[PDB]
Amino acid sequence: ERRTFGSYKIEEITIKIPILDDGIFDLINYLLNGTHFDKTHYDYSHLPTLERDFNTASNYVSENYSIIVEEIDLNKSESISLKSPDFTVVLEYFKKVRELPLLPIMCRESEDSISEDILEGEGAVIQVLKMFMKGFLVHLGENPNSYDRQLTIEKYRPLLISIIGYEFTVNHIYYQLATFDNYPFDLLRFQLQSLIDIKERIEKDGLFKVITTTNARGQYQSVLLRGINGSESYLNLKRYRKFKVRVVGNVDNVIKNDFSSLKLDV
Amino acid sequence: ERRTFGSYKIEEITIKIPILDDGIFDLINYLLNGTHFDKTHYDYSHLPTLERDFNTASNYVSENYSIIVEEIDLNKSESISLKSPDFTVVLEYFKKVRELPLLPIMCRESEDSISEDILEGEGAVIQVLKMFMKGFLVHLGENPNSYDRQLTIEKYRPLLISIIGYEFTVNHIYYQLATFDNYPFDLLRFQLQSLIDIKERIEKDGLFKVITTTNARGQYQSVLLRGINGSESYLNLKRYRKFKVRVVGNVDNVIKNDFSSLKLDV
Amino acid sequence: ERRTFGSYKIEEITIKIPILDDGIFDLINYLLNGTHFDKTHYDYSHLPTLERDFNTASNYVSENYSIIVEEIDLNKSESISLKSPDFTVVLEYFKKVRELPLLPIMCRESEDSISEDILEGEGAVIQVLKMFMKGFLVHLGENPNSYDRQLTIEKYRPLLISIIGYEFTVNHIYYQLATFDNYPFDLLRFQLQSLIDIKERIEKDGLFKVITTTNARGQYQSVLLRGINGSESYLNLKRYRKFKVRVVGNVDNVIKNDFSSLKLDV
Amino acid sequence: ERRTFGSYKIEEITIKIPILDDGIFDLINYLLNGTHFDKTHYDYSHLPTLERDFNTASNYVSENYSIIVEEIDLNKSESISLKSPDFTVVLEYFKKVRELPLLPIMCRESEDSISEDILEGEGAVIQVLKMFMKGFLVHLGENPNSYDRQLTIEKYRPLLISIIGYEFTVNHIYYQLATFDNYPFDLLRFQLQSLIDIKERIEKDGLFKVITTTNARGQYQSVLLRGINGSESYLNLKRYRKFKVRVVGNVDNVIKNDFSSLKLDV
Repeated sequence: ERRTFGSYKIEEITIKIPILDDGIFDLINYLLNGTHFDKTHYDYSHLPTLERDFNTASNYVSENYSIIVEEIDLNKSESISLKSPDFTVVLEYFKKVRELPLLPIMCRESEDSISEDILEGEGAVIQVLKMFMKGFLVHLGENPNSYDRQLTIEKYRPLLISIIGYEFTVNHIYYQLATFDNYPFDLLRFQLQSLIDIKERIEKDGLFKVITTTNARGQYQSVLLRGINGSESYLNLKRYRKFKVRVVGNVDNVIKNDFSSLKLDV
Repeated sequence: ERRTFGSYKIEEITIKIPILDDGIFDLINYLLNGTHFDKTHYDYSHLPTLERDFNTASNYVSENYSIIVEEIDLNKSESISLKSPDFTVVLEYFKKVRELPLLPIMCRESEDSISEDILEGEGAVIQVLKMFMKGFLVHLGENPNSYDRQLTIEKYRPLLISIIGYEFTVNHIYYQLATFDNYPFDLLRFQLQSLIDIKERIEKDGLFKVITTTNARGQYQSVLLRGINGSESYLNLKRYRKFKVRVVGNVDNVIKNDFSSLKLDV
Repeated sequence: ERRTFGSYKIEEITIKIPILDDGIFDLINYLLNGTHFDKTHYDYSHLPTLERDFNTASNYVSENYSIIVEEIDLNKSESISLKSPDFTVVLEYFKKVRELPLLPIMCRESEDSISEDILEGEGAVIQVLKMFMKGFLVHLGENPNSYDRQLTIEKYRPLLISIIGYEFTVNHIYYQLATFDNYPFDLLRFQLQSLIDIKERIEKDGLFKVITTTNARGQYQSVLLRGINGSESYLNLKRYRKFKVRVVGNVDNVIKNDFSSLKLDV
Repeated sequence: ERRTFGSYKIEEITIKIPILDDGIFDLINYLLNGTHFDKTHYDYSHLPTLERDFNTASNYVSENYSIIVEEIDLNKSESISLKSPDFTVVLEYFKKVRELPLLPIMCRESEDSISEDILEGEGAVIQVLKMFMKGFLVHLGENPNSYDRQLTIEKYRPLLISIIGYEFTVNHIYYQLATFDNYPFDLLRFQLQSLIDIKERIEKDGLFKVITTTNARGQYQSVLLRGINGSESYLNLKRYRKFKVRVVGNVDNVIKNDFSSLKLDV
């Protein structure tokens, strides 16, 4: 049941709306367990250390997830969610509700205080997700679709955000890619090339803005990304699911048969 | 937009029930206009005179349909329907309701009184539909499906009925095929072979029974086919439709592009 | 209130749909108590040791059921259910929810470690159910019905599965019988004979497949039987009930009377 | 599709209420057409001239019905209804509403003015219906039912009324039978014998009463029968229908087969 890495899938519904399969839910869940690429749902020549870095990040995410797995009840669905710009995962577990900030880059006054092995773990993680996005876009170019003009990249925004955030906290392409989550596929397929210009000054002084609302019952902090267009965007949650693939097998071994052989009457 | 002759198609719906595309509605409609196989929605080596007999029958059905087309109003949907055993088509036309018995074989006391050219027209028609069913079943054998165990032949019953009716009014396979409209596909795919045994006596004395109910508002005649199992079946209407294929085109000319070529950052 | 062994019954409902009576719910319940054939709801000449093996299996199932009966509360309906391929029963009990795997054949690394008396108990059980199915099919042949073309064998699939599973873990007929749970009655009545052909190679390497879905809240294992058609099928639950027969007695002793005897006026 | 004369049938419905089939709707409809007993839905030794008188009455009713059939439109369901004590039938006919008093005995000041052939026609009719009721009751005695205690004779009241009306206008049994339309079947089956006593005086002075209500929009006449109990009853309409028997045939010719003959594995 393998599939190419960085993939997407397209599903039909009608009473003919299409929907996208992410390639995200599975990646997160695999990273939870430290599963290695060999025993994964996933021809990667131009992907150096794809399994190598992949498994390193799998391991790193595995212990990090275990860090909060310890407190979890045995008894206490799965609706994983992500938040920009520290790129935090969100989980729940019921009887029959926590988070973990995988890549906190908002504020880190421990540049040398944080050990270098941990730093390498994050660097592997970000490399994995970045070239993951690269594979996703090359896959986009590979096999187009009727519905290429029907949906947008909007899912993948925060990952690009984390990309450029690290880049500045160590580009134009990934930046402007993030700039328009509403941007459509076949568009990129046509004009991926010249998307280059703000030039220096709106990002020399912080890539993003932070504003907190004193809602008198809490302090709703919020991040406002800044785009090459010279604009801003609210960062927002996007809870995920994963479609429950049904249990159908395959015709694979069915014995096809001839009919002229049978003495059909005429 | 060609397709193989005698074809079927499989469509998914969910809130994953499959549905069948007949290869019947289109055939009837084509036969209405006398359209020739060249300009039809349809690799036919083992199908002798397929286009030849096909177009002969197209012509014959075209005039026959015109016989009642004349009375039709300009102004006065399409929900074509069929009745066994004289294999009659049923039409309607509204402002914004008739029939024609294509192959009346119940009673014909004009064996030589009916002209031989008309007889040849019907013989071409029945040959066309018979080898049509042959193509349908060979197509069944060709490409199986997950859903081969989910539906039955029930649509095609009356055609087989007409087949054997002509045969007797000039076999075991087509007969027993008709005998169980509820019969499933992949079943036939497995045990098409030995379906041979009633032996002579229930069909020497008429293949079918006729019973009329004096409903005091009419005389509902009805035909009761007799099957190799030694049983009977009510013959019933089955109104047809045809799914309205949407207007989507194709990725056909889309320019796929490379990505390692673009100076992606890493 | 006796009935023939391996029986079935047919019931009408309308606002004229028929329904089947299994001969399964009762068999299971009888086997629960170790009840002997004499004091059962059940002319068995061709059924050697029918009561003998029947009562042996009744005893074996009785202790096996008692094995989990012990934990049951006094206070804590009946909706018995079965699962292939280890052929497990499923029970519940409420105040006003367990199982037992009668014939676990999926994995048994105790071929000589399991005592021979237990093995004989299972062998008696499987013999009982197998010739039970034999009686069911001979009964099918005996008295046909209007509705023989209206339903399928689908209920009895897992039992046949267990049959062939034991056979391989010690045939074509019972195998192919299982292969199409959707297979219709009067069909079998006609073509029971030649249903023989995969030939060796798809079953030399395991009769079935096992696939588990890591649903992130559990590990849904599932079994995928392989059929002579060269295909697969999901194994599925089928919860049972039993119709509550009403309390009507009989005209049995009613005194029929003459009327010409009474001095009717004319 | 024959059945015994004067018959009844019992049908089940549940969400196990039984319903009765009359043997009345059919009799009326047959009498409408003058159909003869040979070509009717109907072992009559104790029924002298059953077909003879039956066909005489069939003829008489046929012309009488034709008397009003003449005015009927071609275009202008069937819900035949009956009224005591002149025992009048009630019909309707729509595009997609009359009556006829078969046996007017309320007032006839033409005792010799009415021709004797017409009189013989009515006498045949009344004999037919009377011994019809006789057959119905002997059939009741013949085959009892679980539901014999669930319904009453109420349908057949007016016919008995006409019987005794003629008798007086030329008994105890048929009289008292009519007296309690609510009377139950198996009751009669037990105590048919001694139902004999008003003695002369309430019927010497008219068997019935007539009362008309001047409803200021019409004159609703009504008849009030008098019973051996010394009581009265309103005479009332009872519109009829007839259940639409479905089109199912028969297993009649099905080939039952052996199973020990087939080389079943064990």
